Amino acid sequence: EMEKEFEQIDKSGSWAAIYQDIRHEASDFPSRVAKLPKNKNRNRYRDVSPFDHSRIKLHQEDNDYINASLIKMEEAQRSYILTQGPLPNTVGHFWEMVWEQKSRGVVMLNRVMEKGSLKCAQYWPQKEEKEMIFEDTNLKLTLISEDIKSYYTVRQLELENLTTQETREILHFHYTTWPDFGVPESPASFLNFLFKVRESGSLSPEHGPVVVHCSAGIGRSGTFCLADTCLLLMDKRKDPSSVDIKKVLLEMRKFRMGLIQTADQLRFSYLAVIEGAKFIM
Ligand SMILES: CN(C)c1ccncc1
Repeated sequence: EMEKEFEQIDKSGSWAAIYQDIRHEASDFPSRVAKLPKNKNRNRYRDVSPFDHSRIKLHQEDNDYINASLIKMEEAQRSYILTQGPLPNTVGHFWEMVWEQKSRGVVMLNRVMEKGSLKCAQYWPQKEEKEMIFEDTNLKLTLISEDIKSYYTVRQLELENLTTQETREILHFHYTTWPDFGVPESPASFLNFLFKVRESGSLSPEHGPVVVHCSAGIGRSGTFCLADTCLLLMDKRKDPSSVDIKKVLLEMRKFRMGLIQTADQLRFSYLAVIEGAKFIM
C-alpha cells in the first residue's frame, strides 16, 4: 500500500531518490518532427517535445505540427491530450486541434502571468460581446458564461467552424490557485476541481480526449492525468492496493516526456491519490 510507502519515503526523506529512479527508467523515443527548423517557432521550450509516435497531427496539409501528445491509458479506458500553453502564433492551431479531436473540455492549470512572465497566450474571450476570430484556422470563439469560484473558474464557450457553420460547446476548466512556487499545501481544492471536470462528462468516452495544459504541458498537467488514472484504476481493480503510482507514471511517460517535473510534484500526486481514495472507499 502507497499510504505506508508514503510515510516510508517521507520519514526517510527519499523523494529526490524515487524521482531520480523514474528519470533513469523513463522511455526515450524520437522527436524528429518537433526539431524540424520550420517547427522551431511552434515550441515554447526547446527541451520539451512530443514523441513522433504519440504526437497530435493537425489536418491542415501545409504544416501538421502542434506541441501536443495523446496519452492512451488502455486499462483505465482514459485518453488525454497534453499540450503546451498556446503561443501568440499557435492560438489558431490550438483551437483547430480542439475542433478536429472532438474534445469537450479544456483543462488549464496555470495563470497567464506567473513570476512576472507570460506562461500562456490569452486564447479565450474575456467578454461575451467581444468574440475571437482565428483567421488562419477559420474558427470563431464566444464566451457564453463564466462561473468564478475561489479555487477555479469554469467557462462555457461556443466554437464555430466558419467553413461549415457547425458549432460546439466547449467547457474551459481553469484552476487559478496553483502557487507560483512549489505545490498546494493540501490537495482538497485540486481533487474538488478534478471531480468537477469528471462530472461535466469531459473525461467520458462519448467525447474526444480532454485537452490538458500548463506552461510546458508536463508538470501540473502530469499531476492531473496521473491522479485521475490512478483513482479510476482503484475503482476498477478487485484489489485497489495493487495500483503502483510509479508504474502508472512510467506508462504515461511512454507517451510524453518529463511528466511530473519535480519530487514535490511526485509527493503531491501520491497525496492527491491517497486522499482521493478516501472519497472513493
Ligand atoms: C518561441 N516562443 C516562445 C515565442 C514565439 C512567438 N512569440 C513569442 C514567443
